[PDB]
Amino acid sequence: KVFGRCELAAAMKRHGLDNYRGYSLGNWVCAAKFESNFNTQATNRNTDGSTDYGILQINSRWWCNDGRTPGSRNLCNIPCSALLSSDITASVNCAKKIVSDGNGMNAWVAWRNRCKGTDVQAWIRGCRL
Ligand SMILES: [Cl-]
Ligand SMILES: [Cl-]
Ligand SMILES: [Cl-]
Ligand SMILES: [Cl-]
Ligand SMILES: [Cl-]
Ligand SMILES: [Cl-]
Ligand SMILES: [Cl-]
Ligand code: NA
Repeated sequence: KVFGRCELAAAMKRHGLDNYRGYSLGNWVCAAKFESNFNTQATNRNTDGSTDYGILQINSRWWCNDGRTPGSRNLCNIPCSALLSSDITASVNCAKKIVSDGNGMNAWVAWRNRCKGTDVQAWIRGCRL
């Protein structure tokens, strides 16, 4: 599924991400835009053989099981395929564990490089939330 901007803002709020760990909804929407372009089915292989999955590009190195990332963990206790669903529940639940891990949203390098410090409220501007 390819979400619209306000459609994703609304879904992230419905699953409790708005202001989760102090990160406003615009931060989450901006991170999704630059990680996946709002596409739930996005996958990208890393140089080290791990893969990033879904709207928030969650990495098999630590968070999900894809069966092909040697020495990896599965800390969200989910198959990485669950992160590709039209329903974002599994991605949100896992993202809440990642952002609690100690470095906040810096875990998402695209958030650090393209969202952190910027006018992230623009991402929810006009949305009926
Ligand atoms: Cl957009
Ligand atoms: Cl915001
Ligand atoms: Cl594996
Ligand atoms: Cl594990
Ligand atoms: Cl699995
Ligand atoms: Cl959803
Ligand atoms: Cl933080
Ligand atoms: Na893994």
